[PDB]
Amino acid sequence: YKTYLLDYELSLLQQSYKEQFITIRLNGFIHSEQTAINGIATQLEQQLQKIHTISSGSLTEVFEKILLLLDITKITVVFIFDEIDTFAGPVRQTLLYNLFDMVEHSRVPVCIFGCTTKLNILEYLEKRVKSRFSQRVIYMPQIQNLDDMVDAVRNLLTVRSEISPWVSQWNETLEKELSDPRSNLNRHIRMNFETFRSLPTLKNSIIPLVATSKNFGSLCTAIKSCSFLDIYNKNQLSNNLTGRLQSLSDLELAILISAARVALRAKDGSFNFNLAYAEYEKMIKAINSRTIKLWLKKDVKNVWENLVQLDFFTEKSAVGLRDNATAAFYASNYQFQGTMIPFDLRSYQMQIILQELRRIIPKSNMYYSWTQL
Amino acid sequence: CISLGEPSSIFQKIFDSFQDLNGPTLQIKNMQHLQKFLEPYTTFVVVLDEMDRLLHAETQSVRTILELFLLAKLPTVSFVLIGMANSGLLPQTIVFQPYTAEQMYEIVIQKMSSLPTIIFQPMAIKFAAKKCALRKLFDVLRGSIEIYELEKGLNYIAKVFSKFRTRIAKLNIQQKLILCTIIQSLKLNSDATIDESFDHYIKAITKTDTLAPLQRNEFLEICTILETCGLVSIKKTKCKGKTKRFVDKIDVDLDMREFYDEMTKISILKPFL
Amino acid sequence: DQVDHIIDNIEADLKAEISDLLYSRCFNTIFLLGSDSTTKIELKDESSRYNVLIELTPKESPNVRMMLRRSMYKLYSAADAEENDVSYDLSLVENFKRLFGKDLAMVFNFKDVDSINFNTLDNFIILLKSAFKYDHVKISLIFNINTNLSNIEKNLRQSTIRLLKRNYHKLDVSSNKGF
Amino acid sequence: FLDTFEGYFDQRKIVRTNAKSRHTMSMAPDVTREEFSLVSNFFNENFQKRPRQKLFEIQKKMFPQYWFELTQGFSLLFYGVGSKRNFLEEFAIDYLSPKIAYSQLNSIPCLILNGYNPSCNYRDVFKEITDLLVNHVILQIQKMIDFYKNQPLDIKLILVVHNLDGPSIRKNTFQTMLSFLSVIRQIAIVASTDHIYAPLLWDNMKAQNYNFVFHDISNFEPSTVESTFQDVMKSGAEGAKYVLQSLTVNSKKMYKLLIETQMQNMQRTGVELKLFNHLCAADFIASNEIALRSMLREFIEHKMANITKNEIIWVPYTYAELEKLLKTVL
Amino acid sequence: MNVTTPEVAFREYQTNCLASYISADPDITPSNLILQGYSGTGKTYTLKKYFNANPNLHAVWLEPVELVSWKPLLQAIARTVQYKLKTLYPNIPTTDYDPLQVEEPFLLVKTLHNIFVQYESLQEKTCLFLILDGFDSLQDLDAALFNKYIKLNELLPKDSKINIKFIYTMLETSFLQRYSTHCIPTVMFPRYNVDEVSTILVMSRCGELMEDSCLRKRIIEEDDQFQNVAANFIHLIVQAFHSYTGNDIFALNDLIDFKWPKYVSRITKENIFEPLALYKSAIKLFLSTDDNLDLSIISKYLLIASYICSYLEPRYDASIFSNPRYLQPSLFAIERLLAIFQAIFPIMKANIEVFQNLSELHTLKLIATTMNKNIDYLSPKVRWKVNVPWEIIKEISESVHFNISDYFS
Amino acid sequence: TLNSHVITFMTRLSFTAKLFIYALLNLMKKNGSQEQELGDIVDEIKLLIEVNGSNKFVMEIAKTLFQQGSDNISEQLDFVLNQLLDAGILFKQTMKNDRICCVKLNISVEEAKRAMNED
Ligand SMILES: Nc1ncnc2c1ncn2[C@@H]1O[C@H](COP(=O)(O)OP(=O)(O)OP(=O)(O)O)[C@@H](O)[C@H]1O
Ligand SMILES: [Mg+2]
Ligand SMILES: [Mg+2]
Repeated sequence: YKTYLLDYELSLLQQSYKEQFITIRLNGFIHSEQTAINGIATQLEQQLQKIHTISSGSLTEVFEKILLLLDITKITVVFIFDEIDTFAGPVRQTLLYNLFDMVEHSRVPVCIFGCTTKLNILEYLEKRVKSRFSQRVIYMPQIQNLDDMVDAVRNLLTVRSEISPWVSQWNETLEKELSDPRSNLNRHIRMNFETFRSLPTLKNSIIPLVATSKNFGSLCTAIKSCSFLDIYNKNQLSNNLTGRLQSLSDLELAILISAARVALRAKDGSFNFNLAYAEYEKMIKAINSRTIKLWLKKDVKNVWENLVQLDFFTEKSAVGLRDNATAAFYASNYQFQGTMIPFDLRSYQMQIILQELRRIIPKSNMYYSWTQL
Repeated sequence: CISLGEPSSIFQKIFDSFQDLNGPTLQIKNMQHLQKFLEPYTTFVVVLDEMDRLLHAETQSVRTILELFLLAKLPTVSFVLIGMANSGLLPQTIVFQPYTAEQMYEIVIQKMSSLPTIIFQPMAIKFAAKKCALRKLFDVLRGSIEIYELEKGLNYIAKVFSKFRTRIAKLNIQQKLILCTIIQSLKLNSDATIDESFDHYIKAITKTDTLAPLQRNEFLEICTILETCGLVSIKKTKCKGKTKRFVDKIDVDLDMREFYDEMTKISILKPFL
Repeated sequence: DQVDHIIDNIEADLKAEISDLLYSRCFNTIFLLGSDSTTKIELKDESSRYNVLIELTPKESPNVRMMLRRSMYKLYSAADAEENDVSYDLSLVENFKRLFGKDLAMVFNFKDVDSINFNTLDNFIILLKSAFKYDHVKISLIFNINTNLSNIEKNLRQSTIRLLKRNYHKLDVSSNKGF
Repeated sequence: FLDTFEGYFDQRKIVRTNAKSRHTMSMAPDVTREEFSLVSNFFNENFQKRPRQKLFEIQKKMFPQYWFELTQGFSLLFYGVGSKRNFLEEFAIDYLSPKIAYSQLNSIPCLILNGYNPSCNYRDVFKEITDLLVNHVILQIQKMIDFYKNQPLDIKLILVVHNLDGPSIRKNTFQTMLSFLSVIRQIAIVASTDHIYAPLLWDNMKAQNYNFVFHDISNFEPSTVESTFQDVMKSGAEGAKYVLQSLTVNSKKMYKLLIETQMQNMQRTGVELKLFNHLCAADFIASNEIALRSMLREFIEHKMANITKNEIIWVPYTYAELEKLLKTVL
Repeated sequence: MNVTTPEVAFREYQTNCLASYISADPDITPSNLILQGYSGTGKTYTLKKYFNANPNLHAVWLEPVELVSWKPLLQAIARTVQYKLKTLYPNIPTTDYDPLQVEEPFLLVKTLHNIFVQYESLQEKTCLFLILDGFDSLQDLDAALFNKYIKLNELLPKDSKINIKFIYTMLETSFLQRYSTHCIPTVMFPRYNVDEVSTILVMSRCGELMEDSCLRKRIIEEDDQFQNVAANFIHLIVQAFHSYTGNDIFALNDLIDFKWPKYVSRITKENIFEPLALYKSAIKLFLSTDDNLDLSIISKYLLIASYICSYLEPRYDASIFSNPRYLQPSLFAIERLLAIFQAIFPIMKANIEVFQNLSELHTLKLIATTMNKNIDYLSPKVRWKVNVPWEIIKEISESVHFNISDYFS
Repeated sequence: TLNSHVITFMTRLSFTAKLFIYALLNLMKKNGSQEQELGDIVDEIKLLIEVNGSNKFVMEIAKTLFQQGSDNISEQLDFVLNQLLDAGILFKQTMKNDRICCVKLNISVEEAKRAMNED
């Protein structure tokens, strides 16, 4: 609740003092180093014409006009900076040095409200950038006890206005389930308090629970038994490593089991298609000796490529998704060694060890005897 | 050469400094466009200052110097090249000897010969000429005039060399305790970081039970004083173990002779050294 | 005089055999086993249908973005020379009927398949598969394989082999095909 | 075994550590750059000058035979022991140009390519071909192959590529550029290979377009032109004398005491960190103890006093040539 | 919330979740909606039928997979938004902007702000859904690309008559977990089982199989009867390829078309009413997948010597000529290859013919090296290695009558 | 300003976030490498749950952390992982695998153990 508190303060002041300040919003992910200069001049020409050019020319002439403007009453230039940790680079903080200079030396009232996620934001600044700062770091409070989450949910589902005849009946049902700790609403709140402890996270399930109700009778039923809440929790954990194993056939499970035994008995866990086919072939002849159709080597290629797309076999010493866009361009122009070698000699890694496969497989399956080693 | 934009465009500047502005201004690309202009002509003398910056910071680096050397070696033309670098067709190398004590003293009297009265002493210029062994001598003599005129000889030359153990006495007793633990962690662990130096300083002051400890957030404030004065150098390197990640390492740059002599005079700290 | 007549006769039967298999919601893959990418493919001039032959080289194909930009430049240049600036992407293929009025029949000729990277060629086939929902665009790929049909199969994904197998034919034309 | 495949596995035995030698470049006599060229130019013009001139006259009789192969579309590729720079410039100009211009009735222009120079780009070579004949480079040659097919057979441009084994020619971008031009029956290709892996560069698709003809002409040339492109003389004996000459008077005294102390017992490990401070106590040279870092950071930049703390320093330099340095600084 | 919820097969929970978020009122519509789900889960089918039954919602479809780089993605957003708003309200005179001027993430905010200012003449707030079918399928993908799109609504003016709505359809799972702290209502899509896959293919392929040209020409040479025939072939294909394909829809749809003409021609006047005799007559269409649809003498021997130098140590080579195959091959030298090649060659010096076959061996990608683009064969630091599997090198040595399995035994 | 909000931040976290920090510190006292992979933290968390599985007091939390109190939800093997990364406390290298990905601590080790004992 960082941007939500800042948006409420701007709306409260706009209902009385709408001609005394402007709104200048900035982002750390969208605006880069060079685009941050043009973003300030662009938001200034559109806000000055609304109360009663700047962003004209090259990049050098734009920054020159900004310093000549910021550096009966005045106009407060409220600066809303989002994700300020990206601009606090250890190489140079040009924008952070000029923004803080518009507070102490400059006479124009400039209110900078930075929003970041790093707890140690004081060390990310330079020696001169931190000198111009007032060291005003307001930490956002979190949920401590259990009664803090109950009062927040009650205030989000209580209609304090006479806009529907079912308002008086809905407030009695919500207050009855919340005051009783043995109800179903208090159980889901306590479960999310020790697992997530986030208000927007728990709000993702209350919204579809009310919209799916057809009438008032269906709303009071779903709010008392919480039947729809259990379905939402199962869907969120249906496409992970556990839900993907139940959607596999008999051959897709035999390949992943045989490939797990090779990486487990090895030293570094390296294996390829040739090592996985040797364990699968020795398992079919061992079971039938005590009829499973043994597939040829030309048919396992389609099953091997299907498990890679399903996030199960990761390449050995592979970075994968890059952080920023700089490392993503250099990695695309360089041809990796795994693309030149054939598919039967590519070193892969298992995303799940054999110890975890024995717990998510029931005893009714016939492939349970080959998961102990 | 340093007052240019590109090192490859050095042939165009010579054309603008020789050809008249009333005639047609031609464009010069390289050697083929500059040699044909000096064919009909008149001794063209050029002074290329600081030729060491003409390289492209071995095959492609030595290109502008090798091209300009070949232009002033072939006959049929008349183009001389005199460069002033900084320390069978090879140029005549002349090493400029530095000025000594007797060489710097003659230039002072020769430069100030136009002045009617000389307020300098013959024994004061002899000390500044030997201690500076020409640009360094000018800053010494100029500093003595500004100092003497701000407070209102032989002692005037000694004050310019002293006004421009001291860094330790300018610190507090609390900053000396952390500094003593910084060099101590670098002796029993060689490469150490800021996180490892803070743990060694806390465990070293707990056995003595003197002075209150400080948090990790305020630990960087003391190290910042040593970096501004010139006693602790903090750089950014990597690790050498299994987790070779980017981390901030701490280092020093002081002598061990002066360190084991200033803190021992207070006679209040012994196990911290 | 007889050698030059034989060389001219080699390309004569090669241009007739390729055109006989090119025009007689899938890709028309034609594998040219034993081709050094030195044959000039000439398409027919049928009415109400514009045919464009796009030749892709491994040197001019460094990535996927440059593969689509170079293919759209030759398409817009060939259609304008027969009979307003547009972007060089897949939007030109979709808006080909609204800007010209005739059908589209792109014939891709991948020169030197063994010298190109397989990680880039796989993404180009999947990107061109979305042009089948236009009901007026037909893409025909031509590969000049110089090794074997088994070496070019292991370097592709399962979604690429099954897609091109809907209408793929073999046409071995080496330097000594049957002596 | 010495020859055949048996000689490869017999001459690569596992040599023991104690059986190896420790002879470096310290015992070898040091030479300068002025005396290196005077002797080289003397041995390349007098030693075996008569057998080299007599052998060159024998290969000169093959000049009409080389021209007969270029008229039929067969490109020439000379090889052997030594360089072929003097053999190509004397044949492709003083014999190939007058004979061609007098058989198809100015002279025929010849484009000499410097393959030994690493700075031979592929965009500057094609610029002279278009201006004399009248990837955009590869697409331009393909448009001229079919255009020159209907033209009559008449040699108009001679390509004399020198050294077909340098770093610039061995690149795959430049090779295919020259093979496509060799298919033209109106352009003569005269190359010369020196590396032993010459046929490894071209394959079956490149040999048919090149149509090269091998001609062994081992003239045993010392190769004086291509030898001036690499660092043949390749920590600086003559370079260290110019550093001390530009320094001050007090700077030369600091290096004189370090050399005399290090060269006293070459088995002294060198000069310790605190050992250098003891020399200042007997000779007023430096200021105090904190001034040692001002002179230590300057000597290590010119490569003259390497550090090797197990602070004991030791510069990798023998005492054979170090004794002569004390006489110059004195 | 006034909207119509369509009826989707085996997607009762997924269809109800879309109606709880997507609405015509921006006050009860979230700014972000991720539709995570792997291939063959029905993400596009549950979205097209949801927007076709409700014509009051204006959604913009965009395929990021057709733009490769991220630069054309920013240009396609402003181009499709202006084109959609032009045909929606033709009685409003707006200014056409150049979509090619969007090259930076900041320029996208300025371009979208210059369009929403001329659409304030409306009465109620009209949503603008921007469906991004396949966000993670983009080529140049990074971890900072999704962070620039989830904060686009913050820079937009709150007092606007048209609010943008971003809809992402992810495919993998790890890409979604990287932004789990943003609290985005994600609608997962689980894969179908063996009972839902066959039921989907029946209700989607029966309308095109019984009216095909091959089946109509077979009954005249030899509508309720043709329905059970086409339904039996679909059920027999899934049960015979459930292990080869798994649960993918594209993998099973290709096998049906590849075996449909071969299954119609095997139907006579007696196999129309007896399904037992029809399965036995075409037993070759269910037991296998039917797959999918000249080397020189010196070139054959060069690949044999290259396989030995890449899978054996060179320290013991003076004892034979005078499982390591399961790992990556090793790099050797040119002179080390010609020594073994000359020993295994039957009764030859190294002439230009040997180097000619070796240069052609690298063109077909049969032997790898240390450099891919711009390789130097004359460089002494560039090594050579084999690039063929064991099954390929086994059939080559068998044609020349050479024992290649005894060297590794 | 001189106060440190890192200590009080970990004391107000949920049980899932506090268990990930306690599991990371326990792995450092066994091997001493300052580089624990992601696969070792998952195995160490499950090892602490099965310590007293026969007791009714410990099995009450196993049904929520692995099944969320539902019989239809299978036994699980991401919210608390990305939360500590943006707070400047935990670090994670760029790796496509979720088992061999090393996890390093950015804050001090002395101030991290004080928050676990306060709970
Ligand atoms: N529940 C269903 N009932 C009937 N047909 C379905 C169902 N789900 C999917 N389909 C069919 O599956 C076909 C192919 O699936 P489609 O490509 O649309 O799925 P997707 O999950 O959106 O794909 P992708 O991951 O490639 O984006 C569609 O044409 C659709 O008709
Ligand atoms: Mg925010
Ligand atoms: Mg889809």
